[PDB]
Amino acid sequence: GMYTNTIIKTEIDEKVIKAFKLDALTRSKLFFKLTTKLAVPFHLDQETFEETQLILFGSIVEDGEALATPEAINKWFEYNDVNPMDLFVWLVDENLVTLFKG
Repeated sequence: GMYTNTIIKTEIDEKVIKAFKLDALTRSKLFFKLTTKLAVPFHLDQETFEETQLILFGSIVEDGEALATPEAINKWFEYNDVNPMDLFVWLVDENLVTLFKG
């Protein structure tokens, strides 16, 4: 009860990776603290950055379901060998930055 049904997708490195999109509320909330507790300082919180990527990497799909637990987020990352930050930068531009464009 945190992700949608609409699927975004992209190509990083070699593999095509697709992930569920976040809810509207669950996007506004993250976008609110990220702008306030990370952005406008330019001190920064640490559990914030840690909380987001644990949700964004949580969206990623496997068996028609989602990689919720870190037990399967890191397992996936070891197999598919995708660079975390690009998969992080993307999921931000698609779930959060979109709110600022509209």
